[PDB]
Amino acid sequence: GVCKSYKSVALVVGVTGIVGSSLAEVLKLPDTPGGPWKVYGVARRPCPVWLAKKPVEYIQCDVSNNQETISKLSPLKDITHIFYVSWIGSEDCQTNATMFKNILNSVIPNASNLQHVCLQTGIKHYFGIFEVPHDSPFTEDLPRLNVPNFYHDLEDILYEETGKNNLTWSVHRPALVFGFSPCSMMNIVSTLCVYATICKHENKALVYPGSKNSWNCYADAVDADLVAEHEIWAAVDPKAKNQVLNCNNGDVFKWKHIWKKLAEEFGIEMVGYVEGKEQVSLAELMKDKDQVWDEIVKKNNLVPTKLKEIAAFWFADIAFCSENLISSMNKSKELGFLGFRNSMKSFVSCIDKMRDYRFIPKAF
Amino acid sequence: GVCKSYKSVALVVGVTGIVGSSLAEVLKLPDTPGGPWKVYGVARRPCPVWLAKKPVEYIQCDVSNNQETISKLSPLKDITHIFYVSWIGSEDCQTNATMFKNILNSVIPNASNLQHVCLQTGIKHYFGIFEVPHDSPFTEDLPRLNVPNFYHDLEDILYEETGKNNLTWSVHRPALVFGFSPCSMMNIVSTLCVYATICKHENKALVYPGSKNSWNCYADAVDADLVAEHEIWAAVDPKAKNQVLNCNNGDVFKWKHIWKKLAEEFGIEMVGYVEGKEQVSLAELMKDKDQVWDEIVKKNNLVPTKLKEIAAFWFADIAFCSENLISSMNKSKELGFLGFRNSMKSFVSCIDKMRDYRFIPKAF
Ligand SMILES: NC(=O)c1ccc[n+]([C@@H]2O[C@H](COP(=O)([O-])OP(=O)(O)OC[C@H]3O[C@@H](n4cnc5c(N)ncnc54)[C@H](OP(=O)(O)O)[C@@H]3O)[C@@H](O)[C@H]2O)c1
Ligand SMILES: NC(=O)c1ccc[n+]([C@@H]2O[C@H](COP(=O)([O-])OP(=O)(O)OC[C@H]3O[C@@H](n4cnc5c(N)ncnc54)[C@H](OP(=O)(O)O)[C@@H]3O)[C@@H](O)[C@H]2O)c1
Ligand SMILES: O=C(O)COCCOCCO
Ligand SMILES: O=C(O)COCCOCCO
Repeated sequence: GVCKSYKSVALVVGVTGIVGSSLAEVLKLPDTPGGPWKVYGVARRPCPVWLAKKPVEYIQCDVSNNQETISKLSPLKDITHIFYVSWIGSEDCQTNATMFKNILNSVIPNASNLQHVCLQTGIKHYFGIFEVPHDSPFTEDLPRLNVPNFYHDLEDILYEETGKNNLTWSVHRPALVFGFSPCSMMNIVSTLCVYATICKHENKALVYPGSKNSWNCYADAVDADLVAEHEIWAAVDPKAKNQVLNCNNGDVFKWKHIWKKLAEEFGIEMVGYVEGKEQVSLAELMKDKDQVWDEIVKKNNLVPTKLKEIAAFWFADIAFCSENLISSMNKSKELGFLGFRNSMKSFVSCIDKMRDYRFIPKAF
Repeated sequence: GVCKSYKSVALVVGVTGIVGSSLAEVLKLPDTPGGPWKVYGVARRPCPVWLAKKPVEYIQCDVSNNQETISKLSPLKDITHIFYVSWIGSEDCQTNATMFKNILNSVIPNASNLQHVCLQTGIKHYFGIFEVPHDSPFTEDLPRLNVPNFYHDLEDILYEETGKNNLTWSVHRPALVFGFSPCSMMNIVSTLCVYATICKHENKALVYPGSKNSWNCYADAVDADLVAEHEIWAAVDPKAKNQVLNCNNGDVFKWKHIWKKLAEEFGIEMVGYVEGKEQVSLAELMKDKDQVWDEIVKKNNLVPTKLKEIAAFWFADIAFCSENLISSMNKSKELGFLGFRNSMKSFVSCIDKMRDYRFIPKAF
């Protein structure tokens, strides 16, 4: 029969990532703006089984290799929108820049109907890198800090390449992401579910390892599905074009309240913040747990994951010494994007979803 | 000619108040839900000139007097919606309760097409009175505190009288209100504009008198027009009926940032929070300034106001020792109300509006 017709064709670079995996779902929903969408999903690893059960055309490609990327993406003549939702896993400015340049150099000369490039960075734009920050609430008019942030390099490539080629652009700066991918290098919900699961397995309480300040302060986050919706909005709506845009759930929460919910969701005792205690390292608490995780996977018949891949304990340790990082959604709301989530409900939805996918044990 | 036709008829109780004055405007806009609206506006004082220039039918009535209230409101047979946006100016539970009972007892037996009662209370529901608070973000499922809050008494009357008479109800709990009325007993924007104006008049800097914590913490507020919109939404939309609902602008701000903007708006030097200083009383700083204000009114040809009526320095002193009071808008958003304001823009809009109305001097 005949070749299928699509209104829009997405290239999702980082399709196994915390946002890319949500784009793989949201782009294929019937009422999604710009649909019907065809989705090409790029990542470096072989396609996981969980993603092979989705109507996404997977392209295995190391996007840090220019020749390989040209070979794999230059045939894709029908792309209309690029969603760059990847990073190399370190803060190296040049390796990250190379990945994004390779996508653009392979696609721009070959996709005659290309319209738009979405670049995903983050709120680290406002306060620095992990290796003086702005005061908050963070707004998109704040200037770059004088530090070597790879986000700066990615933006500079975006502006140059889109300007030369009459393409529109958007920069998306999500808050901390609440999502479900077990292949992410920075997935807080999965990290905390894994910790809770190990505590439950060992008959131990859910002990909060963080700082006092992070227990009590206001924090914010963004559901991965909302980031997907926001990127799609900017890809399709002329009002959003050529803009830098924050993305968060629209509300605030406290880790104190999340912690209680996490313990309830796993049916275990909570030990909250104890007055006078200093933060301890969750990465250190978990450093010898690789074989315990392997045993838990086997006992619960989970999708097989390596502990350091499903969990990022180092990233929880950063979250638990952070404060004063709230970002503003006013610019997006003023431009007409009114999407939101209840963050407490979002956190629980992500636990539910990871259980459905068999990444984390069911409640017992 | 013929009697005019209206779709809805509002009784705004407290029409000179910080929210009632905004209802007097929003209800008469062409695209307001439930329109066209007829507006009866009730307050105790003689109608101010500023309000007489609006298409509102003013009813001067002391609503604490039952016989008087019956006499003045029982003839109003066409009322469809009540907006109770008043309080007596003290925390006395019985005088406040009497005012609201008198409205209901005068209207319910006489307005055959009455549909709905909107009751405005506030976030003090969650943390106590001015004479242990809940942790935040505050949500509408939080139980009453064991304290004598007149809000409890008002709610109890609302539920009883609406239930007996097959009426719908809503309870609105606004955050700190950003508005323009110079007749309010609690108008923070006007209070701070008056302080700034006195500082400017005396060739003094805009000295922040508050606490460290209130300078740096996250705070929230609500534009009076947004409270009006929210009350009207609940009055007209079946989804919102019989609900307790918070109302805020949807974002957060810091007083540190507001203070800089206030100084810029008045063209004067800012002295922000100074490390190590304790809060001082703005009420004490201003206690002898009544005649200075009279002179400023005369010199700038302002609408004549008494200092203690246009400004509430005591209320600024409470704002400047408050922290941890953020409220959630998730319930309203989940029920479909997506109204919002940028709080920094709202604050400036209120300064602009008070200058337009000649309550506060123009920029010079
Ligand atoms: N996660 C958060 O909470 C968060 C919050 C705010 C902002 N951000 C920012 O969002 C951006 C994207 O990160 P993310 O967290 O969404 O990523 P992520 O969940 O860690 O996913 C990374 C994705 O990039 C792919 N990738 C990495 N190296 C690749 C290569 N050489 N070739 C092809 N694919 C490659 C990965 O696939 P493979 O594993 O196969 O390589 C995976 O699909 C970053 O700038 C990050 O700082 C993240
Ligand atoms: N202002 C805020 O920032 C704020 C924030 C959150 C919640 N709230 C709550 O909102 C509710 C309403 O207060 P508000 O601040 O909107 O009020 P407001 O600005 O102080 O206005 C009070 C109104 O009530 C009228 N009033 C008072 N006593 C009256 C009487 N005996 N007879 C007739 N009218 C009378 C006043 O008219 P006259 O002067 O003529 O008497 C005025 O119109 C209160 O429960 C308050 O705590 C206020
Ligand atoms: O937003 C980004 O640029 C990366 O995520 C930062 C998370 O914020 C620190 C606490 O985890
Ligand atoms: O919300 C209410 O019930 C009354 O206003 C409270 C203002 O909050 C304290 C700091 O000003």
